[PDB]
Amino acid sequence: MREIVHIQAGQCGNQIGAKFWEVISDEHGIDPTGSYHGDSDLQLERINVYYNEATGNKYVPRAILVDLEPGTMDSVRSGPFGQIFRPDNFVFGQSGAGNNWAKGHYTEGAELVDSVLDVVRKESESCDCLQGFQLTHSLGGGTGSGMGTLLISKIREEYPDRIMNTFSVMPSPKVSDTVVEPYNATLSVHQLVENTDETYCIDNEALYDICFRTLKLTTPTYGDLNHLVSATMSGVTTCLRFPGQLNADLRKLAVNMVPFPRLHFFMPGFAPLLTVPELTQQMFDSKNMMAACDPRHGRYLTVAAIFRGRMSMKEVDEQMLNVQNKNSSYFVEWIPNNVKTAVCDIPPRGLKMSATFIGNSTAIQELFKRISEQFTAMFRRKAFLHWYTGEGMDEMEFTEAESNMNDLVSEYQQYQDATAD
Amino acid sequence: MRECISIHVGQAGVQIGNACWELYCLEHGIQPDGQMPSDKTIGGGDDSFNTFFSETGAGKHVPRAVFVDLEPTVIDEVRTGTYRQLFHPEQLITGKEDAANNYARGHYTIGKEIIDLVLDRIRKLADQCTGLQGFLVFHSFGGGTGSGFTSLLMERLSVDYGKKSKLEFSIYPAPQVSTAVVEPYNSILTTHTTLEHSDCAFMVDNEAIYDICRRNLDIERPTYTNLNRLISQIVSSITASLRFDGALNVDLTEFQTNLVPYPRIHFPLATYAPVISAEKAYHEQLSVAEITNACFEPANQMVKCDPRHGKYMACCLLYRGDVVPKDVNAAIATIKTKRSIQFVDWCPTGFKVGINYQPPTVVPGGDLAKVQRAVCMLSNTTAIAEAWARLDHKFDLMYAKRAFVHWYVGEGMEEGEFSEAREDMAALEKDYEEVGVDSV
Amino acid sequence: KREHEREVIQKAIEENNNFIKMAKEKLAQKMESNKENREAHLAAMLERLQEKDKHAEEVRKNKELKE
Ligand SMILES: Nc1nc2c(ncn2[C@@H]2O[C@H](COP(=O)(O)OP(=O)(O)OP(=O)(O)O)[C@@H](O)[C@H]2O)c(=O)[nH]1
Ligand SMILES: Nc1nc2c(ncn2[C@@H]2O[C@H](COP(=O)(O)OP(=O)(O)O)[C@@H](O)[C@H]2O)c(=O)[nH]1
Ligand SMILES: COC(=O)Nc1nc2ccc(C(=O)c3cccs3)cc2[nH]1
Ligand SMILES: [Ca+2]
Ligand SMILES: [Mg+2]
Repeated sequence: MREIVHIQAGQCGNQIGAKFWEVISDEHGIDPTGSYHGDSDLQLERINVYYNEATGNKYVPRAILVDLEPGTMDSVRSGPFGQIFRPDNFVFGQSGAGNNWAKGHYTEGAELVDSVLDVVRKESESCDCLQGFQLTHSLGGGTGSGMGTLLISKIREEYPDRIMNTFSVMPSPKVSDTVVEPYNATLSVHQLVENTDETYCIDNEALYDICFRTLKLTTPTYGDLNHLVSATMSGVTTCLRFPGQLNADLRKLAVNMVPFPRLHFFMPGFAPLLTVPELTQQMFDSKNMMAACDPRHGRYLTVAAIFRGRMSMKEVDEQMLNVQNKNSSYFVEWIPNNVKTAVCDIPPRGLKMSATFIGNSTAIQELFKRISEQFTAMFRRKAFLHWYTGEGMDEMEFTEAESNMNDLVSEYQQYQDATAD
Repeated sequence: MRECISIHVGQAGVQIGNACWELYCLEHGIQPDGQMPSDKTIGGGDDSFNTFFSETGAGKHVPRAVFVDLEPTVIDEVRTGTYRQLFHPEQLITGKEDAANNYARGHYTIGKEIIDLVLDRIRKLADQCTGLQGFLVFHSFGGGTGSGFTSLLMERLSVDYGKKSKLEFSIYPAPQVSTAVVEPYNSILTTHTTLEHSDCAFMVDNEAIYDICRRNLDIERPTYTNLNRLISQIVSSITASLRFDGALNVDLTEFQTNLVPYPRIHFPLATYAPVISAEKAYHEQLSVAEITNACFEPANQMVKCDPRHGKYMACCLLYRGDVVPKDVNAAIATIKTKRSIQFVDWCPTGFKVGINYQPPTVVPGGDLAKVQRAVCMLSNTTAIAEAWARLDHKFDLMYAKRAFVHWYVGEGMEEGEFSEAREDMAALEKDYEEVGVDSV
Repeated sequence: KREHEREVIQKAIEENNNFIKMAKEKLAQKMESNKENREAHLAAMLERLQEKDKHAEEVRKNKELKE
């Protein structure tokens, strides 16, 4: 088979994690009991990617639920599809990280991380051929950010030849008042740039701006923000869960998307928020990006787009050709044929056709510049720095994470300015 | 005797193998269970179709073939498909994890784990041959298995089978039907590595096949299914001389003598005609002259290039069906005085001609019209080097920035293998340029 | 002429054997070079992860020598 082991950490990680499993359980036609009641065998063809077959007639998410506070655990257990998760795969602390990255990475999380790895190892060894891991978490908090990146480092120690993808939620003042978040984000990025294959930059700033200005929702809830996230995560895993044009595991997908090891931060997009020309134009539009960046402020290294629904395959080919032609300047010339397309016959629930966009753009530097700005504005005053030195951290570790993300930005700028000649 | 063993590597290789062996079975009257009613010598024989098929005591006719992939889902469809009874389980070999479009994984990391088993299974086919002629290797340039594992296999086959002939059917990458970006890397690497171990290689440009399916068969958006059925017809035309008999039949090895003037110059350009739909073939006979002339229309080539802007070193015509020499000769005479056909000065200009009397077959529910006569031209043209030039350029663009290289280095490769492979390709392009310069 | 006949077929045997030999050697050298590189690459990766573990215990230790 081709297993993915799913891991969700912290509050944000667990609720977008629960949303992901709700949406794809619906698509694959299994109910909260874990029983299949669908209509197409295409729902079960690659059911093994995210589910274990269990007791007679029962499918159980290969998912591991982690948090330093027991609160969200009950929330998931109480939420829809709460009874589909394997009880033993619930691993929780009493502690509560309190938005302290150090507590997640070095102290509280470090004490809990072993029992997490125990559940990982149990799921992994039951795997016919594990293709990799995915982590849902935020970078602004303490558990999902600090312990999540600790978990990544530990997993890569036992599984150094497995693919590690993250869906990382980026902190924004428009959604969270918490002042210390640019510290937690910069510290986490410092880890993600070294130890992951793909990071989907789910930016709360972009999620907010979409709900507000496009979806016309005054004061949007987390449920509003996460509906976009679940729709996106459903899209980026469509080719893995349904048989189609792609015969591609996580490694092959990363190989054709990541030209440089550090530059693996993707800005995702969705459409709509309809004709194929309309779909295609929207998905390349800055308003439809899940990361607060303007693609026309940089260049695309690689692009992948998934169309879903019954539509003209010929028309998709032509519109993709059209877009690249009219926007030639925004794709790097020294990587030929860097824009790829797939089509799935099975549309998402509610939409008769949609499109999920995965962009590896140098314009993602804008997101890292935003964090760097907010980070540096705290670190000048050493504001709230004693929450980190208290756990045992040194100011140097802050300087290194700052400069490493600065290097990342300059590196994106390097390839943005590069020419064929 | 004179058996040929076919080896199908990776997704492209395997699925093209399906198309070919299905077509072979229809051509020889072999049923999906392997039974062949018209074959009266049970359990064996020295017939022409025995070059590609062995026989069991139960009357089953078995392809002299091995299917190999580092991932199981493509070959699994063969194991459960219409022709699953045709193949013995040990002919179908799969690993669990593919090469992820990475040459290094195909040639080293993943490939080395299965290469011994593959050679063992091939050895078991060879041991049943009374006069093995050589191998036919089907693979893509762009896949990690098609590139990496194939070159590993070709290297090992040279060691285990000396100078025994090895022919390739290689799929040249086209963006229209590919979702990979690193294929120029894999292409240059396998070509460099395989060059010394291949006696003759037939490149099939996916874009050429894609265009032909769109323009000639009116297929809106061709699939692998559409391409492979067309490719199988070209492969059939080329191997037909090995699988059928006939007075006017000329063996592929005899054409090969003409096609390869120097060891490295072993890439013939294939052109096939007629490719026509049922709708258009109704009430429209395609004469020998008409299909022969279509061989010099560049739109019908298996590889995108312009022979009219290059030089010929060989020209072969492989006919099948209702065709007699008189008509061939007349058609050729016309073409020679109306076409842009120019040979290098060190090679004779005559066209070598072969005719198999058994007419082309079509797969049920296919797109191709059933015709009374077809022809495949095999020419050695300097223009084929254009395909190298396009590929090498895409390589250069990415390699200058070392794009995607870390994936290869991470699996054990060095940058020195890249530059060395690229330099071989530069020398190859120069070789094709040098053979076209007039003598002193 | 007979001696020349023998020398021709002997040369043909010598060349075929030499081709087989050099192919076998060059391949064995390539697989060996690749095996070393890949191992060195993975070894370097693990060693980096091991400094981070060493760093993490110097962090937790620093926290106890804080009180
Ligand atoms: N003509 C044709 N081309 C194919 C077919 N399948 C794949 N290809 C081409 O092959 C290239 C990709 O290589 P694959 O053969 O799919 O990969 P592989 O050999 O299985 O190696 P892996 O990376 O391990 O999967 C692309 O250029 C495809 O267009 C096919 O059935 N017919
Ligand atoms: N989009 C989204 N963001 C969230 C959600 N929950 C928390 N966040 C964000 O995550 C950050 C806080 O991280 P949190 O999950 O509370 O930290 P932790 O539980 O201690 O690991 C803040 O910037 C929040 O805006 C959610 O359900 N959806
Ligand atoms: C859980 O981690 C991911 O799903 N990684 C991932 N990386 C991907 C890259 C591309 C695609 C995809 O669907 C494509 C569309 C057109 C060509 S590839 C899908 C991908 N999924
Ligand atoms: Ca017989
Ligand atoms: Mg494959």
